[PDB]
Amino acid sequence: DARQFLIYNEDHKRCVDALSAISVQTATCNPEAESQKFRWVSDSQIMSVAFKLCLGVPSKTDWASVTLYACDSKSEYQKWECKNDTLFGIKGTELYFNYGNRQEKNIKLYKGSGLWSRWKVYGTTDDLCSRGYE
Repeated sequence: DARQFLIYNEDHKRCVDALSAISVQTATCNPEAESQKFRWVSDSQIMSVAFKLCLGVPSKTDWASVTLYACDSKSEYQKWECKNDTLFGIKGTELYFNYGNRQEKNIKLYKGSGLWSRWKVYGTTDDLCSRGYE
């Protein structure tokens, strides 16, 4: 489906990989891997295709793990937005979708806004919102 896409980090040359509802890490990009497919299901939520769950966090806290939760349009812990230059993070806060620090395999919310908090739709140079709505 045109809506489905892969979340890519240029610096690491890796894509987001959903392992389970409590584990979202990264892996060598493969457009054929369901676990690597995601899709916007609203103006602010991204759903894992393999698990039918939405990317979210336990709280809007630095280093909070980003895993999967039952999609809920009323929840703010699973709402995302695009910043500038492909910077991606939690809607309304200065915490970003991040990977690469402290040998941590799972995606984390981080205050740093460098190359590790920037992501593109795999196969393009556009931010994630280019495959969503709004």
